[PDB]
Formats: sequence, structure tokens, C-alpha cells
Amino acid sequence: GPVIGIDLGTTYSCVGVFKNGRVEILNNELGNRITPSYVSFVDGERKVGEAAKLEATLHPTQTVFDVKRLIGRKFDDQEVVKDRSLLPYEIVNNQGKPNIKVQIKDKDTTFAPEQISAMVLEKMKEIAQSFLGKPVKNAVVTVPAYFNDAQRQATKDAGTIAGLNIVRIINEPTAAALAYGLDKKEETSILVYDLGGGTFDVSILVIDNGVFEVYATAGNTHLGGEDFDQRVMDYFIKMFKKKNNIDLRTDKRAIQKLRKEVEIAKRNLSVVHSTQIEIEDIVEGHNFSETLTRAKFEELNDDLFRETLEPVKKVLDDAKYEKSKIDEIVLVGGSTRIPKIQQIIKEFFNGKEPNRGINPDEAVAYGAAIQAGIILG
Ligand SMILES: N#Cc1cn([C@@H]2O[C@H](CO)[C@@H](O)[C@H]2O)c2ncnc(N)c12
Repeated sequence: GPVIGIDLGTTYSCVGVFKNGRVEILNNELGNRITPSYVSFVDGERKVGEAAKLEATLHPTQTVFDVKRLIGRKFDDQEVVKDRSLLPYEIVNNQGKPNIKVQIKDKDTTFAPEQISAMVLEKMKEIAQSFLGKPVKNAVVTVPAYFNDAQRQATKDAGTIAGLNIVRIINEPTAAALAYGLDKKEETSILVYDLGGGTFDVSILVIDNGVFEVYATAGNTHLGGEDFDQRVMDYFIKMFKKKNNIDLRTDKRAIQKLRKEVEIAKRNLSVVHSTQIEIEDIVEGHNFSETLTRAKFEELNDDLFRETLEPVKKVLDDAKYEKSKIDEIVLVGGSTRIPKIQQIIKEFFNGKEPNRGINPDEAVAYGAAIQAGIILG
């Protein structure tokens, strides 16, 4: 049978197939290579992906996301106590474990995290089946290198619920190394710098005659692209209030429209120096129209960019490594396209240039699909 590769991310998932000797990263039905890991339970319908994410503005308690933060953990774990205070959907204690509670046609309905992750895996499965024109029963699925056995097993259980035999779990650093075709002969020490939408992970990965070992891992579970957007949002909400006597936080729809344009402006500023953020009638009778520069984008986020270096010093200290011991730096996550991030990493490594791809958001799924091909022979 076919074996597909799935990057099951905190904020998004991505599915790849290995076919006639190539990895193809598959578009969802809206033509995107990345699917938001959102599931909504509104008005008797269940939605998965972008349509679910759009429900979050008006139905925040019914729109489930960031389930990867809960999967295989205990309700009283210090990380889960913190996530319950941040997440707007209800999390309950079922026998020591966090479960998600929502309403379906007004009825209280409880889900284990693996049941929500299974709904994301089933959408990625369907994208594969439709593209390949046959049923898919097998998958390689990625996890963070810091996942323990209970987190890996709950990920395998999500696959079983979705009708997927997960024939192999591989860590995100390993998947990145396969995607970039890092040479497997002799011994190489790789720093994998992974800055996504919601989380930051860094690992030291050593490749030794085709054996992959993560020697050390550290990160920041609340530092990613979304934090950079929120800093811009905070600035423009202050400015619009100063100029127009309108506080855009009082209108949830206005906030949703601004967040969309701010995300687009951030992306543009990875290439250009100046971009316009425009919304006709952000509220009735009032247009939003501002310029954001790369310099103001950086000024608003420079403390958060520099915080990424704290886990980097920690993994070097944990592995008793000198900076010069790192043979290469590999960047994964869309947020590594930010020019200031690359510059700060280069400077920390006394001038050594980091390796990036052109699609860092797809590297992990790409490597999962490579592992699928390696397993089929
Ligand atoms: N294409 C693209 C980019 C994606 N991301 C971010 O990666 C995160 C995960 O997808 C998310 O928070 C997103 O906004 C980018 N960030 C900066 N510059 C870019 N050019 C991109």
C-alpha cells in the first residue's frame, strides 16, 4: 500500500507523498500546502482546517486548536495549567488527563486530544487518497524530539482513530535532515533551529554513519510567528485609538480583519522594506490605512527575536559543545524567513551562515515523506 508523510504541527499540518521518485507536498481543497490544525463544533457542523479557524472569532469556545500542547500530558502538569489559562475552549480533568469539552447541537461532548488530532490526520489522509486515487492506510508522522513515550503513543492512537497505521514516528529534527539531504556518512553535528507559528524548538542532531541522534533539545513553547503579529497588532491598535478615538479591540470582526492584513504585511517585509496595511470599513465609516517598515517590524519584536538565543545557549551547554563544534545550522519554520532572525543566528555563531530552504514550512513534511520512501525501499 502507499505510505504518506505527515507533519502534525502545533498550528498547522502538512502532508507529502513520495511518488515516481519525488516528494509531492499536496494542496488541500483551498489550494494551500499548510492546513491550520483547527477543528470547530458550531451549529451542528464539524469543520477542519481553514474553515474551522475562521469560526474562532465569533465562536471561540467551540473552536479547538493547539491540541498538540495537551496530547499525552496530565491535567496537573505545569505546562497544561498554563495552556488552560491561555486557551478559550474548556479543558476538563478526565482521570488525571486533559480532555476538550464543546457543544454539538447544545449537548456537552468531551474529546481526548488524540480524538481531535485524529480529525486533522483524517483530513490529511483524504487529501492523499484523492491525489493518489486509492485508499491510504499507512503514514510516517513527525513529533518533537522532546516528546516522551506517552506523547508518542497518544500520537500513534490519533493515527489508529483516523484509520492510519503509523509505521514510524520520527522526530522533527531527523525529518528536516532527510528533507535537506544532509550527508549521512561520517559524523556531522547539526543545530536545527525550528521557529513556527506558535512554538520555538532548537536541537543538536548528530548524524553518524546514517544513525540520527538528538543529543540535546530546548525551546520556548509560547514564541513564534503569531507573537510577532500580536506585537504589530498592539502597535496599530494604539495608533488607531490615538488618531480616531476608536479602540479596535471593542470589535472582534475588526481585530480578525486587521490580524489577516498584519500577517500578510509581516510576510511581505521578509522581502521588501515597506508595505501598506489597508482595510476598507475596518468599522463602518472608518478605513484602516498604515505603512509598516521592516525597521519598525524589527523594533517591535527585537526582544522576542533575541530570546530565541537563550534555548540555543542551553542546548550547547547541555551537550558540552563549543559554538565551533556545530558543522551546520538548519532553519525550519516559516518564521526563519525573517531576515533579522537569520542575522541574529549568523552573529551568535561568530559569522557562520545558516542553511535555509526556499519552503521551510514544508521541510518537516517533506522529510516524513522521504522516510516513507526509505521504508518502502
Ligand atoms: N511564506 C511565508 C511565511 C510564513 N511565516 C510564518 O511562519 C509561521 C508558520 O507558517 C506563521 O507564523 C507565518 O506567518 C513567515 N514569517 C515571515 N516571513 C514569511 N515570508 C513567512
